[PDB]
Order: sequence, then C-alpha cells, then structure tokens
Amino acid sequence: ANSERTFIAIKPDGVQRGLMGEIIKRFEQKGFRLVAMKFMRASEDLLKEHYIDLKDRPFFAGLVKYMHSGPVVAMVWEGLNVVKTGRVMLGETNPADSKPGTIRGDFCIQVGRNIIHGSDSVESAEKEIALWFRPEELVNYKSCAQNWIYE
Amino acid sequence: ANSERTFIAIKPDGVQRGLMGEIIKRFEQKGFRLVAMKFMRASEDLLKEHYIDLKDRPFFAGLVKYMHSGPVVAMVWEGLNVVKTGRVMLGETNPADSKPGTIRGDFCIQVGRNIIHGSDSVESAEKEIALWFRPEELVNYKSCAQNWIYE
Amino acid sequence: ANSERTFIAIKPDGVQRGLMGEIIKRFEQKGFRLVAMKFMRASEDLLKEHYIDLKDRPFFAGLVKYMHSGPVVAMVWEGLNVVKTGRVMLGETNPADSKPGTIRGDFCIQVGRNIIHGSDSVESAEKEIALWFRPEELVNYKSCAQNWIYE
Amino acid sequence: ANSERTFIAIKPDGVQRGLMGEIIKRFEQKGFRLVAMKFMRASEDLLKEHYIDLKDRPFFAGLVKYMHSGPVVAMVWEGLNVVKTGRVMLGETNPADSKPGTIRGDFCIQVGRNIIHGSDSVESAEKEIALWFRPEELVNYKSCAQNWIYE
Amino acid sequence: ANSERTFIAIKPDGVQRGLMGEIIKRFEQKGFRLVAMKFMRASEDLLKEHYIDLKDRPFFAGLVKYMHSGPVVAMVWEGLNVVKTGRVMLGETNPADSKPGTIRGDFCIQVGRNIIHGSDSVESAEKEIALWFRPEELVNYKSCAQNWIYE
Amino acid sequence: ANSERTFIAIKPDGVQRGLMGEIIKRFEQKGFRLVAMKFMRASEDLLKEHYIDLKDRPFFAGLVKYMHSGPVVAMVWEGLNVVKTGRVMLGETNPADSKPGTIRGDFCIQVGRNIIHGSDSVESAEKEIALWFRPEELVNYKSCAQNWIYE
Ligand SMILES: Nc1nc2c(ncn2[C@@H]2O[C@@H]3COP(=O)(O)O[C@H]3[C@H]2O)c(=O)[nH]1
Ligand SMILES: Nc1nc2c(ncn2[C@@H]2O[C@@H]3COP(=O)(O)O[C@H]3[C@H]2O)c(=O)[nH]1
Ligand SMILES: Nc1nc2c(ncn2[C@@H]2O[C@@H]3COP(=O)(O)O[C@H]3[C@H]2O)c(=O)[nH]1
Ligand SMILES: Nc1nc2c(ncn2[C@@H]2O[C@@H]3COP(=O)(O)O[C@H]3[C@H]2O)c(=O)[nH]1
Ligand SMILES: Nc1nc2c(ncn2[C@@H]2O[C@@H]3COP(=O)(O)O[C@H]3[C@H]2O)c(=O)[nH]1
Ligand SMILES: Nc1nc2c(ncn2[C@@H]2O[C@@H]3COP(=O)(O)O[C@H]3[C@H]2O)c(=O)[nH]1
Repeated sequence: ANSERTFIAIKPDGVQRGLMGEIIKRFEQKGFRLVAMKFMRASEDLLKEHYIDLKDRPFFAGLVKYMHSGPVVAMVWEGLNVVKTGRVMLGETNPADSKPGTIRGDFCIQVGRNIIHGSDSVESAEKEIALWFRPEELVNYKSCAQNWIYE
Repeated sequence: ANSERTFIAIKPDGVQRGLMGEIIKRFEQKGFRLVAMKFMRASEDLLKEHYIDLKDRPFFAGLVKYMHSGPVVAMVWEGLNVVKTGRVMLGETNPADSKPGTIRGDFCIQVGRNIIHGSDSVESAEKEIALWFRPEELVNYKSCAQNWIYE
Repeated sequence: ANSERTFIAIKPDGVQRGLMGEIIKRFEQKGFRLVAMKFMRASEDLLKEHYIDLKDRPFFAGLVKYMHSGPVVAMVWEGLNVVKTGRVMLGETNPADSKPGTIRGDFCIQVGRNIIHGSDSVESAEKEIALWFRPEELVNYKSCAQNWIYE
Repeated sequence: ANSERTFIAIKPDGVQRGLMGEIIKRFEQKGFRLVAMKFMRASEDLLKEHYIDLKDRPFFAGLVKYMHSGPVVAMVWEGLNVVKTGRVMLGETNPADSKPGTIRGDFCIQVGRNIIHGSDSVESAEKEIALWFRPEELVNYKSCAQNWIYE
Repeated sequence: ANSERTFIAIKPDGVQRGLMGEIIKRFEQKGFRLVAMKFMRASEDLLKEHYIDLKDRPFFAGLVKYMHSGPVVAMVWEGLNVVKTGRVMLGETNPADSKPGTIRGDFCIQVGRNIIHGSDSVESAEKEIALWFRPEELVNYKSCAQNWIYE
Repeated sequence: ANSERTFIAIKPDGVQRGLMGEIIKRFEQKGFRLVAMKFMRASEDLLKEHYIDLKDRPFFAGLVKYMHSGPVVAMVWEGLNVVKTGRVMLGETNPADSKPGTIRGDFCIQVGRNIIHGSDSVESAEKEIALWFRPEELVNYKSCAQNWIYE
C-alpha cells in the first residue's frame, strides 16, 4: 500500500511566506516520495470545483479569492499511509490547534491563513489529485532506497 | 484581537546554553511580532515581584537566585492568542512533561533549569510586561507578513 | 533590473537525495522570487537540445543519460542578478572545488553527480527557460517582501 | 538521579539514511551526556541475545536479520530520566503513531524500518549496555553545562 | 584580549524578514558573547550620527530613512577579534559580493536592503557602542563555554 | 578512488560544545561514509605518539593535556577525495582563518580550541587511522546510493 498517494498544496501564504522548501523537506525527510509537482496559480474555476462541497459556506466567498490570490505548490506524494500521515505532519486545520513539530503548528496562526492543505483521505486524494493533475504530470520512478524505508 | 501580547523571557540557562537565536527563531517563525526586547540581568527585586505568588515555595529563593545568577532576555511578542500559543510552543513547566517540538521539549531536562518563561495568562502578561518594560520600550509597528498571516 | 531570470534544475540525484526543499530553501531565503517550477522527467529531445553545446565531448550522452533516468525539478527563479548569484550559490560545476556554503560544496562530491544545474548566463538563461517551460507556466506575481529585498 | 542511563541505537537504515548527526543532535541539544558510542556491525549472538524477549514472535529473525545487515550506532546517553524521555524523543515504536517532533515521527514510516532503538526501562537499559558495551567504553566525564542543565 | 567588542545591528529588513533568531544564532554559535542588546526604532538623529561619515553620499538620506523606517536590533557581542570575524560572518557590504555561508551571503540580494551592520573596526566599535548604548546596558558576565572556546 | 579514507577527530570542545552530530551530519550529507567510529578518551600515550612530530614544540606540552583533557569522537570517513575535501569542510587550522560555511569557521574562534582535526593527507590518514584503530573497528558496507553520488 506503499503506492498510496496524497495531494498536498502549499497555499498562497505558504508561498509568500517562504515555506516552500521547508515544507517539501519535511516530506522528503520523513521518507515519502514526490510523484507530481508544479508551481501554479489556481484558477478561480478550479478553486470553485475544488472547494465545491463547502461552497454555500460563508468562509467560501473569499477562500477562492485568496486561494486564487497567489501562486500555490501543487504536489503529489507517495508512501505508506501518506494521506493519514501527511495529515499529521500538517497539523490540525486550525493552527490554533496544531502543535509544535507539525507544519502549521510551527509556522502559522490563524485558519484563513493556513499555509497548506493536505487531502483528508484516499477518497479525497483521488479526487483532488485527479482534479489537479494530468496523468502525465504524475511520474513513475523508484527510490534509492525503497529498501530502507520499507521492508 | 491580534494585538494580544505576552511576556517571554529566556532564562540564564537558555542564555548560557546559546538558545537565543533558536527561541527567537521560533516565534519569528510561527508568525508573531516582536514588540520589545532587551537583554539584561534582572534584580532580586525585579525577580521577587515577578515571582511573587511563589514567595511561599521553597524553590522560591532558589529560583530567585538562579534567575539572577546571569543575564536573561526579556521580550514581548505579539499576536492572536499569543499567550496560550506561546505557552504551548514553550513546552510545559516541567521539561519532563513537555512534548518533543516544544522548546522545553528539545532543549531542557529539568524544572529548575527549564530555560524559559512565558506568561500564563493575559493578566499575567499585562503584569509582567508592565513589570519588565517601560511602555515606551515597546515598538509600535506593522508586519510585512501581516496580511499573509492574518485574514 | 530585479527582473533578471535564471534556470535552476534539480538533477535526478539531488531529488533522489531528498535535497529538494533544501535547495529550494536556499533560494527563497536568499530573497529570490519563484517564477516557475516543475517536477518531471526531462525528454531525450529536450535534453539533447539542452546539452547541445557539448554534443561532442565525451561525457555527453552519459549526460543525457543520467539526465533522463529520473525526475528533475525544473525551476525559474527571479531577481536582481539571479544568474551570477545563483551560480555562486550552487557553487562550482565540479563539486570539489565547490566551497562549504554552496549546495554543491555542502551536499555532493563528483562532477558527474552534482545535484543541480543553473543557467550560466542570461543568454543561456533565456534559452534554458524557453526550452523548458511553456509560457503559460511562468507565474506573474509580486512578492510579500519586494520592498524589504529591494531599494 | 541525573545519573540514569539509556541505550540508544541507530538502526542500520537510519545510518543508511544519513540520520546519524541528526539524531545524535537531538540528544545533545536536549541536554544529555554521552557516555559511550560506537559504530558497528551487531553480531548474530549479540543480536539474538539482544532481541531475546521476542524469540518466538514472527518478525523475529527478520529482525536479526535486518539488524545484522549493516552498521548501527550504538550509544549510551546519560541523565535525569534518560530512559523515559529518550523514549518520548524517539517517539513510538511503530513510526505511524510517532508524532511530528520525534525522530520517528520526523524521519521514518514503518515499523520494520524505524531508525532506532532505545532501552524501554532502566531494567532493559541496564542489560542493553551490559550486553553492548565492554566497561572500558563507558566514558567518565563531567559536562560543560552540568550546572545549567541541573538544579 | 578576548574582550574585544563590536556593535551589530540588524536592519529593518532583517527584522521584517525574520532573521533575528538566525543572526543571533550564528554569533551564539561561533562562540561569542552577547554583552547587550535591545530592540528599538532608531531616530534620525541617532542614525545621522551613526552614519555620519556618509553624510556626503546620496544614498545617505535613503539609508537614514529606511534605517528608521522600522525597528532594528542593536547588540554588542564580544570576543577575540570579534570585529574582524563578525565582519567576515556578515558577509560583504554588497550582498552581490558576499560568499554563501555569510549572513549577507544566504539571506540578502542588495546594498540597500542588506539587513545588517556590524562595526568596521575597533574604533568604530567603541563609537557605535557608545552611541547606541549606555554603558550600564552592557552586561558584564562570564560564559559557561568559556574555557572550551578559549585556551 | 572512492574507497579513499580519512581520520576525523571531534576534539574535547567539540564534545563539550555539543557539535557532535552537527559535525557528523555535515559529512553525512555531503555524501561521504562513516567507516569507523567510537567515542573515547585518548590516552596520554596515544596523544603523544599521535602528536609526536610536533613534540618539542612549545604548544605541545598542554595540547596533549587538553587533548587528553576530555572525551573525543574518533572517526573514519570514506569517499572520493575525503582527505582533501574533508579538510575544506573543516576550515583553516586556525579558526581566525576559517570561513563561514566551514566547520571551524562557523563554531570556533581560537586555535588551541579548534574543535576537531582532520588528517592532512592520505599518508597521514593512514598513519592516524592505523594508530587510532583496530582493523575490526573499520566496517565494510555499501551505500544505499553509491549510484547517486558517484558514477
Ligand atoms: N476563515 C475560515 N477558513 C476556513 C474555515 N474552515 C476551513 N477554512 C479553510 O477551508 C480549507 C479547506 O481545507 P484546507 O485543508 O484547505 O484548510 C481549510 C481552511 O483554510 C473556517 O471556519 N474559517
Ligand atoms: N526548583 C524548582 N523550580 C520550580 C519548580 N516549579 C516551578 N519552578 C521554577 O519556577 C517556575 C515559575 O515559572 P516558570 O514559568 O519560570 O517556570 C518554573 C521554574 O523556573 C519546582 O518544583 N522546583
Ligand atoms: N561526468 C561529467 N559530467 C560533467 C563534466 N563537466 C561538466 N559535467 C556535467 O555536465 C553538466 C553541464 O552543466 P551543469 O550545470 O549541468 O554541470 C555539468 C555536470 O553535470 C565532466 O568532466 N564529467
Ligand atoms: N517488522 C516488525 N518489526 C517490529 C514489530 N514490532 C516491533 N518491531 C521491531 O522490533 C523492534 C524492537 O524494539 P525497537 O526499539 O528496536 O523497536 C521495534 C522494531 O524494530 C512488528 O510488528 N513488525
Ligand atoms: N542605497 C545604498 N546604500 C548603501 C550603499 N553603500 C552602502 N550602503 C548602505 O549604507 C551602508 C553603510 O554601512 P552598512 O554597514 O550598513 O552597509 C551599507 C548599506 O546599508 C550604496 O551604494 N547604496
Ligand atoms: N595553541 C596552539 N595550538 C596549535 C598551534 N598549531 C597547531 N595547534 C594545534 O595543533 C593541532 C594539530 O593539528 P590539528 O589538525 O589537530 O589542529 C591543530 C591545532 O589545534 C599553535 O600555533 N598554537
């Protein structure tokens, strides 16, 4: 299940804030593997289809707006239990609740300014990933050490 | 209400131990604003009122001595729920119980050499701040990050 | 003139080395804006095209080779003097003369496995980008600290 | 009681992972004195002896196995409460429940490849050392900041 | 003569940019002793005398403005050839020319946003120190590290 | 020549200072491989045979003395050109001359308090290594990536 994959976006702040590598490096060092990845400017349109569930939801409005407001880091990571796991590294959605050593616990404060999103699960993963990527953008390759990360 | 402030000092142990740059580094990193700070040797007087409610603690004159046994770094940091948050960053009063990822957590073993203090509550913060600093010393300014951290 | 660009690429071994957020960090922290970024497999055509000046020399398709055996992180970083400075950051072309502080002087040992590549002139630069990115991938945005980095 | 000891070992994958100075760092920065350290190949006898409590369970010689396929960094770290605290630093035994801040929560994903090991009682502790080090390898010295770490 | 001191301030750019903890962190790291430090907004008066010899520089009122455009961190650090050394750590006046590994080096692009100042010479240090600090503010103490850093 | 090996000792200060991992991690991340390694207390005797050339040399006297004065990190590293290379990472013997990004440039100040030694060359390597180690202490094994470090 080591081929599990999750979608991680470093949000507009993430980006202005200068936490790009930092974040990426946490995943790298934990042992997961970047499958896909590009720097973009989510479309309004996308943000809307991405954020559709939670559409008619106050916040909404301006989520897109800010989400749209800047370039983000679209990323796909691979590994055993990344969805779960990446969600921990992340921290709680509201930074108020995240803790030290997590991503958001360490560098952010407030919810509307969350620095990053991770899929909430495989079902999600799939959708977003599908929704965010093109088949080709995904890249098959193997580690220099699948052996020391997994048995 | 992103004006809440907190008092934080860095014990002699922190100082002697070289932990400034890192302590500071974590608050700069999470996003809070340094409103004042100086590096001094606090007086027994100062310590004694700072540590007033613990005057009936046997530790109490131990603290007071060691807390005056070398330079310390006083500071006020501000931001939204910066008093709770800071605490959490801090670790727990007893290092024994502070989670890795917390200052206390990676850096200190014991209660009496627990390198740092941060306010316990906003009233306490008002106090200590008043105690430690002249209002003048506190720097009123705006953050570049400002809009990126805050909604 | 804060507009100059450079093309940075993370060679397939630096990715394999879990050196991406690390090097991406060096950039960001130096002050550079990220224009465009992608993770991917370089094609033989692109690569050939890319290494064209040296189509004869020995090392050649051993280049193309390696160069196409894994993913790279392809990037475009902006800023005053990106191209010469980038350079100086990567350090020299053969790791061994690379100096402690540079990417290469810090992480890699031999010329043939030298984690990354940066355009060596704007000239090259201009070409490198042209070749590697569609234009719809250059991102147009203003930084948080434009006016902290520049006079 | 600042004398308690613990036995830490860097499993052959964490070495393979270039995680040694990293984890050694976590210790040192937390405040612990290093009593004894060695790099080496664990023998089958030692290892068998070492994993004795579990000679039956499945995972068993797959332990012994891995465990003898590479070098480990064998260490003894001193200090108040090394053994429980060490623990809390490594994080849980299965990486996935390991938390961001711990060695395991930061660097590793699966139980079977979990970078390191620490004695889980002083009891174990005492045995672990006894087994792994000759006595002529425990180093007797006083720290620079004995009296900054301890009351 | 391990008493030599130097003045170092951290520009508004450094401050706004979050580089305190790191700047401090490098001096704590190399081994020098922080003798005083405060965080203030310097006055044009202050800046103007500080920057006196450059009063005939066109940059001069640019500096003066920006140097007063936000809080700064003044400090005196001491140790053996701390004035030359510090400089070297610093980087070069022009970031363009400062070697990776230097503060200037990893962190700043341009001459007018070059985040930091450190004394050019001991006479200059005496001056600036006098300028910036009241003698009282400077902390006289001894280092734990003391004998470890010094013969 | 990728089997070249050099002797690196983290000196008594190195040790009290808490730079153990740090240093080790520079070698790890640069790509070299630890062949041998133990924490010890050099004998006077050893220090004498080690430091014999430069015997009847003022300094001498007390070099042993301090060298002897504390436990050190005996280490053996492997890689292409480690002798040379490790010597750069190191910095100049006198820290006064080392630069930022080097080991000693970054963390030490004065010569008698040098934090570490590296062999000055293959001839040296051999001798010290021989002199410091027992055949068995050396450990043959191969990387999880000799492939991405060397071609
Ligand atoms: N202002 C605001 N933003 C929210 C709230 N709940 C969720 N969001 C955002 O909605 C995002 C959707 O999931 P994310 O993982 O992207 O992180 C979430 C938050 O940034 C809320 O109550 N207020
Ligand atoms: N020696 C000692 N100091 C204590 C004890 N409990 C609290 N402290 C010290 O006194 C403190 C009061 O506030 P702090 O926030 O600084 O953190 C605690 C330590 O500095 C105790 O039981 N023993
Ligand atoms: N194997 C090998 N690769 C080389 C040699 N010189 C340059 N290169 C490689 O080819 C690359 C061309 O420029 P890079 O910036 O990509 O840095 C160079 C190295 O990857 C050489 O002598 N041998
Ligand atoms: N493969 C595998 N290894 C396990 C299991 N549980 C514990 N271990 C390993 O055996 C080790 C015994 O204690 P460690 O501290 O060394 O941590 C444990 C892991 O390396 C399991 O279910 N599977
Ligand atoms: N804009 C500008 N500032 C300069 C120039 N030369 C020096 N400086 C600034 O003025 C400085 C004088 O001392 P500093 O040490 O702070 O570093 C230099 C920068 O802050 C220049 O040519 N242009
Ligand atoms: N005090 C002092 N120590 C020195 C001098 N020259 C060399 N040493 C030490 O001699 C050591 C021998 O080589 P090292 O690589 O171990 O690093 C050297 C220095 O620590 C000198 O002129 N004075």
